[PDB]
Amino acid sequence: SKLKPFFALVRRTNPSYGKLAFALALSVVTTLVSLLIPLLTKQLVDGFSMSNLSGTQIGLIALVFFVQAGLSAYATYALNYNGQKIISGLRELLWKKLIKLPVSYFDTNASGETVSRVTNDTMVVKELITTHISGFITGIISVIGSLTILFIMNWKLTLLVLVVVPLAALILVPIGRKMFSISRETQDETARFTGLLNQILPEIRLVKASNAEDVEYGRGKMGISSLFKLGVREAKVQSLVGPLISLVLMAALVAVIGYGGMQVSSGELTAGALVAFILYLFQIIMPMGQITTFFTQLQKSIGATERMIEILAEEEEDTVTGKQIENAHLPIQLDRVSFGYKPDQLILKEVSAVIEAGKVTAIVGPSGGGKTTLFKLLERFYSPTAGTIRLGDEPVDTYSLESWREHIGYVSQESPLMSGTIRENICYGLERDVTDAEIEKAAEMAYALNFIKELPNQFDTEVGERGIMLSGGQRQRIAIARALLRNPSILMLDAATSSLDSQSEKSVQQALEVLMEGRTTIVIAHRLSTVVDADQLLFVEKGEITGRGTHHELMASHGLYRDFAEQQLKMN
Amino acid sequence: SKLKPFFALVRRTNPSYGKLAFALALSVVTTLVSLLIPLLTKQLVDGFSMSNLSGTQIGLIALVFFVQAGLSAYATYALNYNGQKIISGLRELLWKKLIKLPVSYFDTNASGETVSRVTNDTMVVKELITTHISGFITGIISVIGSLTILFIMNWKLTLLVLVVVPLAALILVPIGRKMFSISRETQDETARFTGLLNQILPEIRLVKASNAEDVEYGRGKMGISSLFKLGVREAKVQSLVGPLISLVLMAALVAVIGYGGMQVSSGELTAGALVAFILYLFQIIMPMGQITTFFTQLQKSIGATERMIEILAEEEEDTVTGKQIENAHLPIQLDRVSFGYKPDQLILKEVSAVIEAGKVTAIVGPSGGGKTTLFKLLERFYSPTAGTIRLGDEPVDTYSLESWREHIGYVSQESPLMSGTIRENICYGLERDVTDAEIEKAAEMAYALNFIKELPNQFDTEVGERGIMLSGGQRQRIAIARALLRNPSILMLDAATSSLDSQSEKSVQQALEVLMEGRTTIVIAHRLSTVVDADQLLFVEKGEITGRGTHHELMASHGLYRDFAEQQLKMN
Ligand SMILES: CCNc1cc2oc3c/c(=[NH+]\CC)c(C)cc-3c(-c3ccccc3C(=O)OCC)c2cc1C
Ligand SMILES: CCNc1cc2oc3c/c(=[NH+]\CC)c(C)cc-3c(-c3ccccc3C(=O)OCC)c2cc1C
Repeated sequence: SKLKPFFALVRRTNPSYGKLAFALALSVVTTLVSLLIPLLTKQLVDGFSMSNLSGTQIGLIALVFFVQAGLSAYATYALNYNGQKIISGLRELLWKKLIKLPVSYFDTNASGETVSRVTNDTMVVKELITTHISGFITGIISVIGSLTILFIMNWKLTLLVLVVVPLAALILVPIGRKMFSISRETQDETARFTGLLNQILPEIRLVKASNAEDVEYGRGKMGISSLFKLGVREAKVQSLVGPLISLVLMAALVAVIGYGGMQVSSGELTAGALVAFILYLFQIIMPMGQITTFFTQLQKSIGATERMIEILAEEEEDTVTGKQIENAHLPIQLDRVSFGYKPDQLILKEVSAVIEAGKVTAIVGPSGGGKTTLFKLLERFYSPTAGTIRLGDEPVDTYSLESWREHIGYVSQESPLMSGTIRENICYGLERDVTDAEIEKAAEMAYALNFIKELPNQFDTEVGERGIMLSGGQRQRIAIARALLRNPSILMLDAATSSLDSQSEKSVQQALEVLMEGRTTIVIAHRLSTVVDADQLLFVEKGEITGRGTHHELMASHGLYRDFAEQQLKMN
Repeated sequence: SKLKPFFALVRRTNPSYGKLAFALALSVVTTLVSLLIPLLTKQLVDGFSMSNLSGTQIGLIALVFFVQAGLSAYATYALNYNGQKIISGLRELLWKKLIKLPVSYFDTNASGETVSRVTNDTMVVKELITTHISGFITGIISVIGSLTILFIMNWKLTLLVLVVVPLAALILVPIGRKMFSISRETQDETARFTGLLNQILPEIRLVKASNAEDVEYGRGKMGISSLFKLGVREAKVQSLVGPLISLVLMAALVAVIGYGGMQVSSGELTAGALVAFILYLFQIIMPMGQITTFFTQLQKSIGATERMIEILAEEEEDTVTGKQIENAHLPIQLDRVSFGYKPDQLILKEVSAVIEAGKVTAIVGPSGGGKTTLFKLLERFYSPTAGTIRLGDEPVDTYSLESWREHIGYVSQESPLMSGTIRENICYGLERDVTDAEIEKAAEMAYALNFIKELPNQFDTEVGERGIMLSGGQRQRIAIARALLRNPSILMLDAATSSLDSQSEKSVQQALEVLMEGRTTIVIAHRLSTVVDADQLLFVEKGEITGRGTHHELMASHGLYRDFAEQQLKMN
């Protein structure tokens, strides 16, 4: 069950799989030749001892084996590179699916966290696929072969005591656990004392007023004395362990080395044998813990793998957006409409409205954000849970999500910017038309970007790594230029009367209206200052609509009932 | 030399000198004995080796020296215990004066920092005194003696190559540095890629509106391909270093072991000499990093010492207060009051006020540099600098703060239940009389204390762990009970009345005012339903009282500009 989804998504980066069949095999010989490296080492060492100034043939074969082992270690670069290619392909597919995935996923699952999950969970899978698989294979092969060559290397002479040495060292483990437990006790008491002081200290005011200094100091003294009387036991245990570990670690070593010297070395063990023995020890003890590291990394990477496959299993926007082409220029009306994050838990309910072409329209409702979902519905972002959008025969579903979107267009208010790419930032949402110079006509039709025409002279200047350093007016001018360059004129603007103290807004108001005059557009606002200009208003409630009429009757009934009271709170 | 300032606070508690001398003498004994241990190990090993029936005397001497070394390592407990004692003394003195410090220390130096210093700067001094001093001494002694006995035990032959091997590690080290640098490059590129696409993604709204996600995928592709093309260089350089470092290590080990083999095979170096050699090798290689850790920990801890000695300065607050006793039931005046943290940094300008002996008095005005600081200045938390508090011939400025606080009571809006049982919470300010079963006798009339006065346990209630077992609004009743038990005289209450909706405030106010029927009180009462019972008011304009008079006509005169509308707004 573990490896099935893992391979199911790894196979997506298919074409390099055969390469693995090389590298893994190139790994295996790397291990197997490794298994024989100490042996030749022996044949080299005793080669000097038995035959001083040894012959050329054994030297040549030793050299060719060494270069073979080194070149195989280099060829492990092939494994690492294949892993890197797999990771890059996986992450590229992940990014593609994430970008073209429904925005519906984003607002509910902490996109500022999935952003880091991509990189972290890809790095863990990288670590699984690059060195941990080879690590486990080489570890099992190394331990088995090393133990076998050890058996061959002595008639059950020093391996038995060698293996018994950890059996004797088992005595060390309970004392280490006792150390860990009492150290945790010290940490807990330190935390308790720190918490006691942190709690009792800001009350210095009260305790001083009460003139109860002595009781305060007594509580502190009790705490500190408790800490001291626990640290004393810490010291006792440490003093007892010190010799009890150092002596055993020295005794095991002296026992093994003395038994090797006196007995075995007298009759059987050559120096070239002992060097290969040490090499085998250093080659067996080193990779052994790597199997446990492999197991835990494999578990974690399997979890990351489930996360990734969950991410990829969510694609729907592609076939949805590739639909009938349109030409827009039709008034927009909503019949009974409902919406919610869940099919039966609804944020919007039983709402309907009408918006004639050319007439500017605005939306006002509760400050909690109820109007937001309706706005997103008007610009056809979330598919309506229930209801229909009035058009000619209401075909709103069959239209492409690029086409209708690009004819209707979009602009925003609440500080979207990009850093040091001003002209390309203008060209950001453009259809593929480079428009090298003619965009100047847009730059002058902005009616406010003219004031900032010095920046087009630099044409690229950077204001900050995150872009926000350019003031809100600059971004508003850039946005209105974008809107001009997108379509002749169709617009919706967000959060018009929710910030900027109405001042800079008005400074760019002069820029926008004279360009959007006599054109269908929708505006989101919380205050009446700009919406009462010439605009048809829609009064919204908690997931409900009641306001109908253009300005005056809607005011005199609902504003007199609701909107006047709330807008009087925003006078200051 | 900084050691004299360090010992100046170290010697502030001084029972440790004799135990220090004993412990360090035992420590140097441990060092010398451990230095001579490997010779005894050699003698024991050789006696087991050269003779099959090693005499009981040699083994007995080995055992007795082993027991001596173990017992001396045990005696290092004396050093550790002495260190714990000196730490406890240091921390106890630090607390004893810290709790005595003026409030002006705490309102400027924060609460959490101080306690963090108390724990961490003490722990580092413990690490300095307990282990690291002995560590450095034993390290230098061990390295010198081990090198000497390496010179003498074996000829220069083995030692020269043994030391040249680290000189051969000059081949290893720069490539490790190259690894570290390129790995840091990989980390930086990962951070850059994460930051770029983290900036990109939340604009999903705008880009999907612009349906230009193709450019987005292009940017993602460029970034991801850059990361891949740097990771490939990472992998290449890693695969180059691997075999090189492995080969150098194998060569060093094979060279040293082979040379030893010819030595044994040829003659000076005996097996016991070899085990002594190995033991010395480990014994010298352990503390070489320990001395560096000593140096860095000492460098860190000197700053701790400076912080500690900085703490041990300002004991004046509760030392200057042992002056004079008084009855203190007289009306009070304030003259020429213009105060602040520093003469340059003024928080108040020249003001004067009068408060009577039997009626209610409150202070009202803006928060910023207003009511609050004058309230603290009246409660003697901040010492007088240029103004006078008149209780006669300015006697309060010369009277004891103990007496003044004995004749005063303090209750607060925050009302935090201090740690401990409700018994000590109620009798906190009056430890001088035990009041076993008469604490409650004067608390019944409290119209809101009765809500908890039926408590069956009636004493077992405590803070728990954060003070939530009884409500903060209930802690108001506990505090008023404390006040009625303690103070038969003048009282102050702190209350940001434009907070907590005041719904329960009257529910407790109805009690506190009634039980203070004839006691002078000063309160923060800027809200409407609290100035009503305030009688005389003190109106702050900006760090200044611009009017002194009775409740109603005073707000009538002061609301000609601001008070009326502001207070009608506050009640919302
Ligand atoms: C037998 C060969 N193996 C060892 C021999 C050792 O001898 C040591 C002698 C010393 N001089 C005598 C005072 C001191 C100061 C520390 C020693 C340490 C040591 C150093 C730092 C931290 C812990 C220890 C440690 O584990 O020591 C055990 C008490 C040590 C460690 C090992 C592995
Ligand atoms: C083919 C299986 N995979 C490996 C096999 C390895 O074999 C090694 C043998 C050695 N001697 C025998 C001649 C030495 C000295 C280092 C070795 C390293 C090694 C090299 C540099 C840094 C750390 C290590 C390392 O693994 O040490 C971890 C403690 C090593 C590393 C890997 C991945």
